[PDB]
Amino acid sequence: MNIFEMLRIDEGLRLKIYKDTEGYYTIGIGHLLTKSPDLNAAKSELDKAIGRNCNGVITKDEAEKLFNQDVDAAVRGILRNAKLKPVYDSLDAVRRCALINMVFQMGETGVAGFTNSLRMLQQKRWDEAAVNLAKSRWYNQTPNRAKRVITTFRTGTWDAYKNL
Repeated sequence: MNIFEMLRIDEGLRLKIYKDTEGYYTIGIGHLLTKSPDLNAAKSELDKAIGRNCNGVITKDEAEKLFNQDVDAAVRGILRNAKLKPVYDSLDAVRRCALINMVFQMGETGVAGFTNSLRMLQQKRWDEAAVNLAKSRWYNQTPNRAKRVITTFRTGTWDAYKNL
């Protein structure tokens, strides 16, 4: 298992514009298009992103391309972030994937907001951090996905995904 397969499980793949759990316009593998309510604003962002007139629909290849960009940008974002970088550097390979997953879902800023949890992960206090991460809107809104990520931080294995 790797970051790509993990995220593909959590986000799914959709070739037509859709609304995410929060009601936002998304496409492909969790690629947010706009927080704007206008389907038209979404279609425009889409065309801008792909470089063609898509009319709200993309191919598998296009979805995967966006996905590669998004994962890359998530990693680079962590590395450039003063709060995130040190945590990432301290983690083992599997746990690093769990942090990337959070950043992909909620943006750098949002994850950087989890001050206490980040501190616990850095200290390698697995059980304590899992308990603290669960006390969040994130967990209450998307509990199955959050649990999977949390188990990953807790155990340092891919068990939560070997099911799926």
